[PDB]
Amino acid sequence: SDRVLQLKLGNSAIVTQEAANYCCAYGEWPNYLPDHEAVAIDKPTQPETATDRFYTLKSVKWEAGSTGWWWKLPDALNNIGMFGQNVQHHYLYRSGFLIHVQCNATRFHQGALLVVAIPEHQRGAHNTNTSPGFDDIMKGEEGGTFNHPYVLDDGTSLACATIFPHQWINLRTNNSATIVLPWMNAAPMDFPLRHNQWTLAIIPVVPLGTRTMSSMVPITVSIAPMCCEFNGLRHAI
Amino acid sequence: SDRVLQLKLGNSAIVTQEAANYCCAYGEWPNYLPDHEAVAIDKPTQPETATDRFYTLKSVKWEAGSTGWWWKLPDALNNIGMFGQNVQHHYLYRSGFLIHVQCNATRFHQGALLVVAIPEHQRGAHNTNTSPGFDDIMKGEEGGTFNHPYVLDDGTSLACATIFPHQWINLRTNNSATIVLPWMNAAPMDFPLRHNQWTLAIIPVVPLGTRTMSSMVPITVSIAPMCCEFNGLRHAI
Amino acid sequence: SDRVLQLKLGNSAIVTQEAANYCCAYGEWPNYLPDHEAVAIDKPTQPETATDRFYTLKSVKWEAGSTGWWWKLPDALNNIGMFGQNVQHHYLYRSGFLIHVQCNATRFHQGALLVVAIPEHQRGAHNTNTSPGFDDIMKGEEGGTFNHPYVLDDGTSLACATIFPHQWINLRTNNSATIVLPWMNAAPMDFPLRHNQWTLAIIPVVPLGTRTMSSMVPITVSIAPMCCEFNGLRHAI
Amino acid sequence: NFYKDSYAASASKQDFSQDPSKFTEPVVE
Amino acid sequence: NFYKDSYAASASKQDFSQDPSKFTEPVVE
Amino acid sequence: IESIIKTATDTVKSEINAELGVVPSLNAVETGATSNTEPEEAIQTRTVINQHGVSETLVENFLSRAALVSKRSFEYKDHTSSAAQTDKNFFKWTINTRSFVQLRRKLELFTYLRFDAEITILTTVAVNTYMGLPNLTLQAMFVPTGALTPEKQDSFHWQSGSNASVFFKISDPPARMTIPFMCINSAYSVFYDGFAGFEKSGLYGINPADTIGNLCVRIVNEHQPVGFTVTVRVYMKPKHIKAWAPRPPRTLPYMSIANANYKGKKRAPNALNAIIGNRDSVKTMPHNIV
Amino acid sequence: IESIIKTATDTVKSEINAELGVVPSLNAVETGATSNTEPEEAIQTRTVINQHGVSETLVENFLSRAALVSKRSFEYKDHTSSAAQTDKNFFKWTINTRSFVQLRRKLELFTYLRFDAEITILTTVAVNTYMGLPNLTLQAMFVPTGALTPEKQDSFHWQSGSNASVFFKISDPPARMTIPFMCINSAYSVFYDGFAGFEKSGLYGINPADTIGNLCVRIVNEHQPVGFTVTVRVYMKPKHIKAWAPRPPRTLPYMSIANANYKGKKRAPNALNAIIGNRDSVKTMPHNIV
Amino acid sequence: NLIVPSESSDTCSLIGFIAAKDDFSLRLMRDSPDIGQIDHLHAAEAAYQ
Amino acid sequence: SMMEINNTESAVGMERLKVDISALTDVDQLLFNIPLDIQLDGPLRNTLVGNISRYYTHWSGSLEMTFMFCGSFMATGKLILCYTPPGGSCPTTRETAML
Repeated sequence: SDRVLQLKLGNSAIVTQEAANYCCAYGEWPNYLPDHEAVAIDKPTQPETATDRFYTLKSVKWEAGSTGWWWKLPDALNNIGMFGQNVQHHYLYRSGFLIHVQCNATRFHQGALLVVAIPEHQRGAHNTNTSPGFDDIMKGEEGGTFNHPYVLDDGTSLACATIFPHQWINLRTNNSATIVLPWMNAAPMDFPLRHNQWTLAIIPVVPLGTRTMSSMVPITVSIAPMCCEFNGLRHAI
Repeated sequence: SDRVLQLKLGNSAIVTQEAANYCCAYGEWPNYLPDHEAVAIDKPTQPETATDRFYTLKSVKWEAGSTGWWWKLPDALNNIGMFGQNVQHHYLYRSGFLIHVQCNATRFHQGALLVVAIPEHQRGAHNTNTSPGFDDIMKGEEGGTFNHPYVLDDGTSLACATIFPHQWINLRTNNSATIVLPWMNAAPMDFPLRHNQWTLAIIPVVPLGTRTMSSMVPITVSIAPMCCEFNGLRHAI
Repeated sequence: SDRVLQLKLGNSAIVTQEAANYCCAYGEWPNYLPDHEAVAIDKPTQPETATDRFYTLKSVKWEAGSTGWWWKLPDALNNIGMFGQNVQHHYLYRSGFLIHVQCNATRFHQGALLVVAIPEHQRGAHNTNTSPGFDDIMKGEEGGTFNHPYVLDDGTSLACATIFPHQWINLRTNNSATIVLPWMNAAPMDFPLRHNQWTLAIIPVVPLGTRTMSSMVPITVSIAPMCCEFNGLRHAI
Repeated sequence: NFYKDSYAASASKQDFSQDPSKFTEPVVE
Repeated sequence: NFYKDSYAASASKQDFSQDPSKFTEPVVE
Repeated sequence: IESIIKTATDTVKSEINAELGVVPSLNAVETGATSNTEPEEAIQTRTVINQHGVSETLVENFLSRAALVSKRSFEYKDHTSSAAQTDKNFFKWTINTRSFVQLRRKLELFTYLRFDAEITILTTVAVNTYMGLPNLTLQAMFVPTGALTPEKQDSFHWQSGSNASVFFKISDPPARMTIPFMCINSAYSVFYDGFAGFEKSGLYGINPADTIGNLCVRIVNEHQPVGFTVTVRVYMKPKHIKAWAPRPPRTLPYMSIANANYKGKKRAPNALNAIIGNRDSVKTMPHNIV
Repeated sequence: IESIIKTATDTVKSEINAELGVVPSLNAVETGATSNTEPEEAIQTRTVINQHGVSETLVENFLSRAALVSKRSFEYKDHTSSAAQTDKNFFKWTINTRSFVQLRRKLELFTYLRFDAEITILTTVAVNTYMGLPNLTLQAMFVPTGALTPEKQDSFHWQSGSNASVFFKISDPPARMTIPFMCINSAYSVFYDGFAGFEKSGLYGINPADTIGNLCVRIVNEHQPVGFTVTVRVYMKPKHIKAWAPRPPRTLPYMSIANANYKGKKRAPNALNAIIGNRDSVKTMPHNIV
Repeated sequence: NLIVPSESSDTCSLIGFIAAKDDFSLRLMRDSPDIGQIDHLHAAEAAYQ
Repeated sequence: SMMEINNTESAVGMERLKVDISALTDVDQLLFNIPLDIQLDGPLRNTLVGNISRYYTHWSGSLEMTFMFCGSFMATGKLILCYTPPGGSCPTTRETAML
């Protein structure tokens, strides 16, 4: 009853048959910006079915010495579809996200994934006092790999990362995880090219293991923006 | 009273102080496609302030041996702004247009412009029986020049071209002309890259003449799409 | 809920635990012949529990180079039980059928069966213009094998054979298929020894495959006549 | 139809009743 | 029109509605 | 549930649907049912008021087309010194619908048909020098299966005491008459999985109830000094049509009128092992836009 | 405002008008509007009750004229030793309205047209010595754009299982049948500023929705010993006509049926640089009363 | 990816189906290209004998 | 009714009615594509929707493609089935096709 799920957004749809109950982050659902919280006075564009639809990132190979993967939002979508064109032509954006993470294997495989969405994941670098530069943070669509996922690459702890909106993909139980993210900012709208607000982290807490034949197990991420507004129309940079 | 005019669309606005009464083509105003005339069943995107705004084409120099200029719509806008991005990412479009043509000179200049919007201006070539090719029709943003404007480059007559929605820029009287075009097609929506529906023609019926100093007189075209819908979302070609 | 099923007819019963929803052919259920459609004026015999019961045909071995199997009704039952004795002693018959097809394997096997009941399957022969003879059509209880199942042995297409009352046995999903056939004839009753009205076809659209141990997988057919009437009592031929 | 037989009439092209569910949904539930 | 199709009928020459102002006065005031 | 459909169905607008337990796009083909997934349930739709009439795919309109069923050229001359197999100013035709393949494939989309046959006879003539075309009178006598067919042009079976004849000229409009639904069953058997008699040496696939009868056509005129080639074409229009149990369409070419035997073409399309013509791979797109 | 006009408008009497601020004779052509100056406002009029009906300039009456659209003479003979480009007792015709220029210029006064086509086929025959004119039977089969056209006179596409054929003789009245409004759009595109396909090497100006289909016409008769020249003329009458967005009439002569290419005549009238024939000066009156 | 165990068959099959919905429509009836003939069928001369 | 997506040489008879998928060592790979050209001879011609429509010239309305997976019970997997409106080429990568 909570294991089958169809997520229809736009011209996209995802069915899954081994799901958990999906996660609404902090009990919140995405909405458009109301008038008593609006700041920018020009009329926003709301390209509803053109941008509020699933976008599927490149799959990552799930291996024995995997540390973990991360994508920063909206940086992982700033060059994809009509979401990316609205990002490049406008100054302000505001959206929630519906993240669906896919990973399946056989009933002889084991492994657990912590699929966690981290708000304002300011990263740190290891064994230096120089801050992480622009190319170390803005990885784009491909995302990055965790250097030290045990501390979440910021001196904190992976053990306490369940305070953040998360699910698990335990291969014994399910093969997908779904997190519904609202707008998470101290600001109503934001400049999407210099600020990331959600980091989707996907972490091998229990590694992949089997004794049957070794197929490739990938992990696929489908991200749907939800309730996109855009202000400040200009040329594309 | 009918000489001053402000046309506010989107984040754009045009004031003019020597206008005529503007032209609504065939007595019609642009609207969105109603449900009893809809064909495509998916939900259309209506990027209202992002695309329903004036786009200014390159000015053309208005000279002694000028024959005339033409721009085909939506081909003159298929690469400009968020209108052009919605054109390239979608299969179907539907819009009206608000054409504003600017041309001013001194009170010692003379000349008359026939600013006429021609529906389905199938062109012909001169002194041959080969049809006009793709590069002779799809001139893009720059538009084309009339070869024989006396016959409107199709064997018809310039004299009877006032059956079409038109205005005049008589330099004695006004310096701008405004035509409001509705959706003009036998089809509800259309593929914008292989079919043009309005041709804006601008024609020197009385040529430019003065005996004072010879400044450059240009003619500038600002075109606002109106009530844009887009169906059939896919990748950009 | 639609996967467990018990079919009790007469002194026979079939339980199945991996079923689909069963098929009623053309939305119809078998009945006895009403008075406004009757032709033969003598009183019919209705041997209810003696003939309306499952009869199990010989199992066929399901292999790698299998093309398919067919049984013609009532020819596959004209020599079995009290149905066959009522057929041989009477001139006219009228019945529907409840076909249950059994085929199971492990969860490491794959394969799909098109179990289709074809009305009036007039067969054709290949690469000749001589019609199929009596021994090529009236195979009796053992039934026949498809020569060219891709064209259903009649120049038609296997791809469009889902217009006929059918189910599938996909070994991933189910292990049985059930079709309930009504009386299908242009005539109220019929001579059972010279006319077949339903052909049960069972066809390997996806062949049997596994990489575990190779047991014999058979396919078993249990056919229950339903609502048998018999007119024209005489000696047995 | 001035003929006395009813099969002599023209083609009857006004039968708009359908039932696709006898071919598309022939299942019992 | 004894034919069953409505496009088979004769020419319909009784449409006396005009609107010249959509071509002669296409201005907004 | 049976209902009356005159236009195609409308479309309702839909919204974002993210509900657990409800998977409209997941289906069970193993049940034998066709997918019930709506366009409103798979993608996000608008409201479309659909006005497209469905009246041309009616089985009456799909089948009431006058199609050719018979065609004979026969020499119209003095036949006192001709062969034993020639048509001596007359021919007989056992009426079937299985000789010309456009009407045959269309009727064989169904298992049972109940229709009235509207028969149109179109006679044409050619001079076998040229002196003109005669306005010849023809007799088409309908002989049922069970009666005696004529053996001459001037035989005395042509007097038609009870057989229905039509007398028509070449200069006239074509002769048209309606044959009723003449089966002893409630419907014609387009396909007959059975044998026609009680002995085991009967014909397979030919239900004798399906055959209408014979169509004996002669020229009533006596011969002229010159010869002529008279071609008679018969056209059948089904009407008042009921159809039952639709079938897969025939993909392979027909071999005979007597059976459903199949050879197929030599290469694809419509071959025995390949009905659709081949492409390079399953990820090769043949008409790809460049 | 839309109103119903059955006769031309009346005239009201007027008087001396000497009022400041009111200039009915002064106009603004720059607005794009036609002058609204009345005859009552320019000169001093009388009351005229105008009874002139306006019913002959209706777009139905202006366009419902049966005009020639096709014309083929083809030799009717034995064609076993003829060329590869000849019409061997049959022809095909891709249906257009752009071959004969009276109907073409009249239809091209509009951008969009929605009409039913009433097709009249007029066949005439001439002996190719003289022995008489045969009453030949012709078949005009309507093949849509997408189906297969015949390649012979006696090909088996002529059996017309679903294609609509008409069978008619020369001695009859002309064959007449109505073609419906068959466009996939809501109106035909008389002019199409676009390209027919998704690749850039398509045809300009030819909307594929505008084309009706093919009109395959054969002679059903076999050949006589002598030859004949059979001329088939096709006449189209538009009916139930709606018209949109009127256009300037074409002044230059047409060059092709495929495009709007123009050459003009060599001298005036209807030349490229002079549509109206010249006069001596702008103050020269050509037909002046002496 | 398709992930199978060692005792399952490593190559699996899809069957593709297609139907039309109830907003589907057809018009302008023509002959089908899917059948044709250049000669007579067998025993079609026996109908005249 | 069944599409012949495997309308290739070395697919004989009923091998044409099924598409064989296997395990892959690269991500995001194209498995098959289906030409939606009904009139020209493609995988949609010998269908119930394909044969009845070739008796007609004009058509309209939605279509539905159904795909039944016929592997073992132990076989797991995820696919993405993309319909692309016309105008461009057929999309070869998954980035392009899922838009």
